[PDB]
Amino acid sequence: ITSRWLLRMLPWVETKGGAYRVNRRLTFTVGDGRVEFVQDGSTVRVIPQELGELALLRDFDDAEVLSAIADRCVQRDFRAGETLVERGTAADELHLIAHGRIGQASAVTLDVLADGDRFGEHALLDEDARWSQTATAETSGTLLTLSRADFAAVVANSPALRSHLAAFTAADYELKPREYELSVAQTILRVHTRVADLYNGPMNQTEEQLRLTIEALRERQEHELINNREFGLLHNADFKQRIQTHSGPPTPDDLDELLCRRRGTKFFLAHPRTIAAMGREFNARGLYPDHTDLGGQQVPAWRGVPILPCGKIPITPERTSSILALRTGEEDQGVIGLRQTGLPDEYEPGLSVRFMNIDEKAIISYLVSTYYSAAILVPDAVGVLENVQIANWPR
Amino acid sequence: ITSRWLLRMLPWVETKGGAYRVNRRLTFTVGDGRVEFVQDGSTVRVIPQELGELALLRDFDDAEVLSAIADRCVQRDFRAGETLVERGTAADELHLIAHGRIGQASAVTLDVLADGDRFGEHALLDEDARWSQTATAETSGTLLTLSRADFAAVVANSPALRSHLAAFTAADYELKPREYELSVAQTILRVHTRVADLYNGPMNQTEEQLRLTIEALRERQEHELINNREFGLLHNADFKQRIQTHSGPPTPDDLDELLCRRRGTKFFLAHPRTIAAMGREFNARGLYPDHTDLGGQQVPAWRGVPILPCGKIPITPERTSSILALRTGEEDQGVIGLRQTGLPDEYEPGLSVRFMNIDEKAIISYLVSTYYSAAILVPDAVGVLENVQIANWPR
Amino acid sequence: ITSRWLLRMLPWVETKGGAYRVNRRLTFTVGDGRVEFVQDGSTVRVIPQELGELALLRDFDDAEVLSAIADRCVQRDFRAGETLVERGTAADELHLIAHGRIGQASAVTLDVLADGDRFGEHALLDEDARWSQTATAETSGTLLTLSRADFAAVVANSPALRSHLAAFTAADYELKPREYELSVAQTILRVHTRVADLYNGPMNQTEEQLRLTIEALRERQEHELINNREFGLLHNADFKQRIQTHSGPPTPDDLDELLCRRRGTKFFLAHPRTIAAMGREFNARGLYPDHTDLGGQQVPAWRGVPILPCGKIPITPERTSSILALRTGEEDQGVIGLRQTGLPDEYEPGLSVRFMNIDEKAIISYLVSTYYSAAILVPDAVGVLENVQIANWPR
Ligand SMILES: [Ca+2]
Ligand SMILES: [Ca+2]
Ligand SMILES: [Ca+2]
Repeated sequence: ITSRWLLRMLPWVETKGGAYRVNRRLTFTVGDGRVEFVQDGSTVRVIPQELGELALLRDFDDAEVLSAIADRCVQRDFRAGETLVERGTAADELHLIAHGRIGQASAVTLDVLADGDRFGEHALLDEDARWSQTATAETSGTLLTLSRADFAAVVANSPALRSHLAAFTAADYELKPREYELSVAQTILRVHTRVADLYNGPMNQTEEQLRLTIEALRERQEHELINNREFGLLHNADFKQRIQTHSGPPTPDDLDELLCRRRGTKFFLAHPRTIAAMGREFNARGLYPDHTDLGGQQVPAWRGVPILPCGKIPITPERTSSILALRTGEEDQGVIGLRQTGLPDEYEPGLSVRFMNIDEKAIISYLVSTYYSAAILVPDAVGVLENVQIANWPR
Repeated sequence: ITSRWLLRMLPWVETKGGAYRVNRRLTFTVGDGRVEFVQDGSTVRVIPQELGELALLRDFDDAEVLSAIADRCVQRDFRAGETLVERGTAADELHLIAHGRIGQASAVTLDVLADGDRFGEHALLDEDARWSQTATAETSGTLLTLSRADFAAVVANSPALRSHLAAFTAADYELKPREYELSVAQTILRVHTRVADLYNGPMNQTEEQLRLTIEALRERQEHELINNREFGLLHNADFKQRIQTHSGPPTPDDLDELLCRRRGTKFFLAHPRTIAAMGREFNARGLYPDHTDLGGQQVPAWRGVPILPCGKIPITPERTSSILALRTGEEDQGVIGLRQTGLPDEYEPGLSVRFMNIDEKAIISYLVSTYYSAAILVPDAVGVLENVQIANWPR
Repeated sequence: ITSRWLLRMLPWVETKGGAYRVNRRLTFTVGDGRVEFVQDGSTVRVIPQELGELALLRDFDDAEVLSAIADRCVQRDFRAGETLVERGTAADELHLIAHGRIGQASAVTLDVLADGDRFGEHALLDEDARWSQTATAETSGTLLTLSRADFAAVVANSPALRSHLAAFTAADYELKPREYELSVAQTILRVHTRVADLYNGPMNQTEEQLRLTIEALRERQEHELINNREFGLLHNADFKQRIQTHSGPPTPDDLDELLCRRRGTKFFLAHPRTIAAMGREFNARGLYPDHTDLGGQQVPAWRGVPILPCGKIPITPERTSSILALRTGEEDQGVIGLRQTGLPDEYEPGLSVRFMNIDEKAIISYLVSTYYSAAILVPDAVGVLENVQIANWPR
């Protein structure tokens, strides 16, 4: 029953056969100290060529072997404040950081590793390796793990790798298409036969129940478009596009930085609590931003970019939310809504209601279905500002 | 997916109420040493008047008693090489041969009994009777059995029979209509709702699955028309029309004999292996038969009668098949296809596809049904050449 | 300059994007003593489920493990008369026969293994295994090999396989699409500038050279359609459809058998020497087959099926050829010719001639290109009669 801004702002394109294909270019250079990954929503995997940045694997350029080694790592997720390794415990895993920041405290907090960093190199070769620093995850993120035993097995598999390891001991174009499959929001509406036979003259309680069902389906559509793992702007956004606040509250400097990272930003999406926090920051700074009109409707904006409320963005127990800056379009590579119309029996252009059966208890069943998905044409189309403290007040 | 010659050659007539009636005349004369039977597909029963050929029942002409005695016999089937009775074992059954040939070897192979023969007469009267010959079934067939105890019970039932038996101890017209009931080929097609909602623009996978279902139904129709027991040309063919090969391979003399037994033969039906064997025999004899055109299609023929391949004719493990010679028509008494059109919801003139229900798992069910049967107006419309050796090669 | 029957008889269909897709159903049942394979032209691979017919692998039904084991076998080809294994040599390989016949002579010729047979079971488990029979390949064919070491490695990889092996020691539907890529026949025509400037009034020697080039390209097209390994009727034909002659000369019984295996055969393709041998056999048998008219052209035929000469079918040094029986069509699943028209610069509907450059020596270069391929919709569309002795004369 709430306002659905993402549904009415994202353009909808018609897929054929319930599938879509997006061609991805992944530019990456070796030697720069950062490992680049391939991300498919929430599932991530290291680029096989990038894997060569590791010294113990430098100058090895057999595509088969690198691909196998890349395939044998395991993805793990860590929450804020969770301890991953502890000082004193023997080291047996190589950790490649894909997202988040992790502060390492030695026996003296050395520094904080971030996206593209590695720790655990020496643990791979010798069995005497011991963790001398404690890594505490300051921010939630992902991390790839390469076990010593698996790499040893791969070494015992390829003779070329043995010889290269024994000898050492003494812009790249990568095309890989991404396939999007239409997800379904489905439900069963059970209407008693009496309610369909009698209550049908001045208003249809069947039609009113169907409208309520459609509204619930649309709310689920928005919640999935925001929070789903395979597709979904919160999770299926490039790791480089996700920024951290300088101080924690959503100061206007953070909004300027969020607008810096991409061209032609269309709008901001944030929780209403987050919008209140941004307004508090604006009042503290003493500036009054203008409001712009979209569709004959006035809306708060920053630098002319409208800020739209979305209640489906989660609020963490620590009262920290996130802000999304995103451009929409097909001619300009942005975010599109994949949706198939022309269904066999449409109550609405995107909907399909079909009579299922009548039970022995005289209850008619209807199947209400809609098919939807989201596509991001280029990586630099959605930026996310994370860990935004929304419970800060002037003191 | 194979060619269906029987479906496209048999004329189809429309039955009313799903039933058909065929009037049968069964001419039979007494005293000629052969017992005539009434055959309804695979179920056979002795004519009550013919039962009088037995000496111990000669001159008894009470219709009630003869009908009762005829009703109290049991039909049994025997395969090739199976031993039915053994020398030394006491005789307690009267056996009337309805089909097949059985060679009797005494203590010296006496002869071979055939259709209409009887053995076990004396076993009926006295209890001292003992089998002095071993009957080995050279060919598969049927056989009626009259037990001594049942006949004794019938004797103890009718006073007239007692007096006639005590005294002895010191062209007929029979009309009996045959009723044909339409059989059904039915199936359930389960199509997922997603496959019906999305995959429907450039080609319908629902329609393609329906076409595959229809093809499977047609294949089952042919297999039943050939091999079914109630109706079906292989089994519902007159015992006099079934011939045995003189040598075992399908020599052209056998085809001439098969064409001799009936007037206006329409075509031959045989397995493709059988057609290859016939071609081998033709090449061995040195004659090259002509080919005739039906429906603008050239086809091998013998004496101008086309020979059509049918893969539904079974091949026995001994590599022996059968050939069918049959005439089709309604104005000329032959073989007709009973089929009812004008169904409530027809995808095809003979078909009926109806939506059944949608399951809780969002699977749509369709019921695909067709109604069919076969009728043989006169006994001399289908002839069968049996035990045709199809694995014979020149040496 | 010769007659090109295959070019003018095969229907040509237009592919989109230079690629075609054929959906294959591979029905196979386990326990019947024959292993079924998947064939892609000349490359063959064992079905993973069929691999379970081996006792030492019976009841193991892990799809991953079976797929891995199937992937780790090696395909080998053997010619007629070549010895593969010898008596006395230690056994270290499991051999699965995919095509051809191999006679095994023990210390006494035991028998002849054929397609779907296996020999070398016990060699897999123990290292004491020794070949006690000599296998001589009577006919050319293929053979899959499974080494003992590879299977042992797979066992050491999967814990489930170890447990199943330790315990033992104490119709299936498989869909897999086939992709056809258009092959190219290309050439460069070098015409001197003087020949293009002067010899152009009454006849164009440039155009005459182009016609000769086109004829050579068409001859190469036919030779590839017949003899190519990836596609090509001689090699890309089902192993079950390939038959062996009963005696060696192409007797009419062999032609009858070749017509038996498939429905609606369109024509025969054979070398003119093979056609002469068939005519000699016909004269010896004393039968004179009729001739039929296609396209207003009379042609020899057998059972009404025209026999077309093709000089591109190889003749072996032993003077043995092969005969092809094949049906053509798209509505009836047969053999189609994949070809793309509408090229950017067409001299002919299927051709493309493009000016390349003019050399410093004043020689104009032209690029003449054509794109073609062959598709076989169903396995039972091409049958091959092999090892046909064509040098047999009456004596
Ligand atoms: Ca790099
Ligand atoms: Ca009689
Ligand atoms: Ca099998």
